[PDB]
Amino acid sequence: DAKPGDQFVITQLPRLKAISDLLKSFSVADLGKDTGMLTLTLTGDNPKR
Amino acid sequence: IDLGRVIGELIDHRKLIISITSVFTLFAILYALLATPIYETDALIQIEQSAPETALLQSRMILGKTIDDLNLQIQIEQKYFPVIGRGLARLMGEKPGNIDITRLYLPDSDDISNNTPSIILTVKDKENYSINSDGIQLNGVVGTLLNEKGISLLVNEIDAKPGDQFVITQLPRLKAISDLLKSFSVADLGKDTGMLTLTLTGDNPKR
Amino acid sequence: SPSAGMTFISSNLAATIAITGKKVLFIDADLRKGYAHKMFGHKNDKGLSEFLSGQAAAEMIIDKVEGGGFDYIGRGQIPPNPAELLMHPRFEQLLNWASQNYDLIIIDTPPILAVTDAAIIGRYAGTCLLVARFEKNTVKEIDVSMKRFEQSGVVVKGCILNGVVKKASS
Amino acid sequence: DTLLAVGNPADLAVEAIRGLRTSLHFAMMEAKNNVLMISGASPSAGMTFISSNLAATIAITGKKVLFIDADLRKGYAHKMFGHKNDKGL
Amino acid sequence: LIVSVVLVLFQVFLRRGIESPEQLEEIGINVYASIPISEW
Ligand SMILES: Nc1ncnc2c1ncn2[C@@H]1O[C@H](COP(=O)(O)OP(=O)(O)O)[C@@H](O)[C@H]1O
Ligand SMILES: Nc1ncnc2c1ncn2[C@@H]1O[C@H](COP(=O)(O)OP(=O)(O)O)[C@@H](O)[C@H]1O
Ligand SMILES: [Mg+2]
Ligand SMILES: [Mg+2]
Repeated sequence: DAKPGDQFVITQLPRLKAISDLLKSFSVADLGKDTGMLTLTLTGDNPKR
Repeated sequence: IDLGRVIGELIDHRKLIISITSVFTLFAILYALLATPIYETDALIQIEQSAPETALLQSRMILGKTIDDLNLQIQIEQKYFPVIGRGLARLMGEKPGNIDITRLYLPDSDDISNNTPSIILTVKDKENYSINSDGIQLNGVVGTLLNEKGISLLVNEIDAKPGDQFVITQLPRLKAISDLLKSFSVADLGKDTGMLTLTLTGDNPKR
Repeated sequence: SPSAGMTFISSNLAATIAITGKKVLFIDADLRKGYAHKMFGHKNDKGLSEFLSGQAAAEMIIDKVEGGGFDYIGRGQIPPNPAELLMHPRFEQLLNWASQNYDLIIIDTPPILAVTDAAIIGRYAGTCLLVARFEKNTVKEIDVSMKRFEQSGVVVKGCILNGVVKKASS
Repeated sequence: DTLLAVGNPADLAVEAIRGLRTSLHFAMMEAKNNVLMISGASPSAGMTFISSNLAATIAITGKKVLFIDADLRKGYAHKMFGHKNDKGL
Repeated sequence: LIVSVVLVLFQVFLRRGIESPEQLEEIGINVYASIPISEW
C-alpha cells in the first residue's frame, strides 16, 4: 500500500539485534511493590504495531 | 538608601501602582466569577490488601464497563459563542438545558487527526430540531429515530429554549476512558483498613 | 539640548525687567529655528540675518512688542550659513551700538551640544547663563556644556533649572 | 572623493568641526606662529579628513588658509582636491 | 502589588535626569533659580 515510485529499505537484521532493539524500548514496573499488578510499557513509532 | 526615598517614590507613583493593582484584581474577579464550577462527589467502600484493589479500580475494564453502561462516549456541550458566554449565562440566572441521547452513530470520517466526529444540533422547538455536520441541514423530531446519510441518532426529552445550539461529539471509547480516569481518584485513608474513599470531580452535580 | 526653555526664560525675563522702567533689548540669535517674532507679533522683514549679510541697516530691524515694553530683533529669513554669519564684525558693531542705547540686552541662542552659535556669540556677552530642563537634561550634559564653553573662551556664570514640579521624594 | 565641508555643508560632522574651529580660535592665541599640525597615533584615524575639512571651514570665513600635505608616504590630498600632480612638496 | 513594585523600582533605577539643584551645586555650578511648570 503505497503510491508508485516509492522506495523501501528491506533489511534482514539478526535475531539477537531484533531482540536487543525490542528490549531497549520495553519496560516493566510493579507500581505497588507487593501487588500482583504489573504495568508493561512499550514505546514505538507505529501506533498499531 | 533610606526608607524616606522609597516611601516618596511610592507616593509619587501611587497612580500607576493603583491602576496596575486594580486591573489585575479586575481580571482575577472576572476569572473567579466566570470559571465553570467543579463539584466533587465521593463514596466509601468496605473491603472485606487494598493496594491491588486500588490498582484494579482504575483499570480500563471497570471504567469501560461503566462507560458502556452510561453511554459516556456521547459528549453534549451547550454552545456559547465566546469564551465567557457560559459564565455570564450562569451569572444571569439562565437555566442550562439538557438533552437525553441514547443512540448516536456518526459516519466516522476518521481523517489523519480528527478521529472525533461531531455535529451541531439547533433547537427549533420542544419537539423538532435541526442537524448540521458540515453544512448539510436536516430536520429531526424527538421520539422517532433518524437514520440518514450514514447518521443514526435518537433524541429523548430535550429541555432547552428554542434557538439553543449543542455540539454533539462521538469521541472514541479510549478517549472517554482517559477523561473519566483523569478526574477519578481512590485513596485508602487508613493504609490497612477495608475503607476506600472514591472521589470524582465534574461540572454536572448529578451526572 | 533644544526644547529646554531658553526662549521662554529669556522672553519672560525681558518682560519682567522691562516692566520696572528699564529699557530692554531682546535679540533672537537662534538663526535656525527661532520663532520670537511669532510670539511677539511681527513684521518679519529685515530680521537679524538681513542685517548680518549687509542688506539692511541697524534701524529697520528693531521692533516693539505690543504687550511687552521691550524692543526685539527677530532672526528674519533663515540663512544657509548661520555660524559663518555670526562671525562677521557687524554683529559686534551692532552689540556695541545697542549697549550704549539700552539698559539691558538679552540674547537667545541655540543649544551648545548641537551647534556652535552660542560659543561664537558668548565672546561679546558680559554674562552667560545655562538653562537645564528638570527631568530631561542630566548633570553630565550640563558639565559637558560648561566645559565646551570654557574651551571656546566663554565663562559661564551659572545654571537655571526649569520645568520644576513638586515631587514627594524630595 | 570631495570635501564634506563642501558637498554637504550642513552635516553634523561639519558642525562639530565648526565647534573645533571656534575652540582653536581661542586656543591658537599667544602661539609663537600661525602653524597648526594635525597628527595621530595610527593610520586611518582621520588626520586628512579633519585637517582638510577644518581648512575649508576656516577658509569660508574670509581668512586665507594654506594646506600642506606632508604625508610623503601615502598622501592623497591632490586626489581629493583636483590636481596638477607635478611639483609637489 | 508585586508587578507594580518591581516596575516602580525599574523606573526609579533607570532615571538619570536632574532632580534638585543640589546635584548641580555638587559639581560647582550655581543654580540661580528653579522655574516651576506653568499650567497656564
Ligand atoms: N516653565 C515653563 N512652563 C510652561 N511652559 C514652558 C516652560 N518653559 C518652557 N516652556 C514651553 O515649552 C516649549 C519649549 O520652550 P522654548 O524655550 O520655546 O524652546 P527652546 O528651549 O528650544 O528654545 C515652549 O513652547 C515653552 O512655551
Ligand atoms: N568623521 C568621519 N566620517 C566619515 N568618514 C571619515 C571620518 N573621518 C575620517 N573618515 C574617512 O575614513 C578614511 C580615513 O581617514 P584619513 O584621514 O583620510 O586617513 P589617515 O588618518 O590615515 O590620514 C577616509 O577615507 C575618511 O574619508
Ligand atoms: Mg529657542
Ligand atoms: Mg593622511
